[PDB]
Amino acid sequence: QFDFRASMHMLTSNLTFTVYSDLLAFVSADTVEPINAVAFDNMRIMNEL
Amino acid sequence: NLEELMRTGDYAQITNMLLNNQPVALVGALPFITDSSVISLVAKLDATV
Amino acid sequence: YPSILHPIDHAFNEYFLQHQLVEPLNNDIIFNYIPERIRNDVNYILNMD
Repeated sequence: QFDFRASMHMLTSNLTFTVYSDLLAFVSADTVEPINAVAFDNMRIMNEL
Repeated sequence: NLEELMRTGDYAQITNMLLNNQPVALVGALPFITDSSVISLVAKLDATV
Repeated sequence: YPSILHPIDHAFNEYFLQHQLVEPLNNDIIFNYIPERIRNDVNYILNMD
């Protein structure tokens, strides 16, 4: 049998939010001029210039 | 050093110093405007650039 | 909100409400999402604008 007391619930959630997927789209990403690019040792990747 | 800043493209230090009104000297060959206006100086335009 | 649900339907909807996959998103999470060895390479300039 349907019983109102056993069927009435309060459902809770957030009022509103926005889900995002492309996290890296929030990053501004530049690079140095390749002439000035350095390796792990902090010297230029190519040094013969 | 403005040359180092242009080479590395890393603006964190200058951005922090400008946002915090931290006194600094930006060193490097720079073009400048010549302004003979007393009103412009009283308006403090040199601090707006 | 008030809802009328069968107990089984309530269980399903309550599970959906209580176990959502959305986490809060902020700039720290995005920044950490960037691979660490790219955040430390000075050849790349990363900003959160």
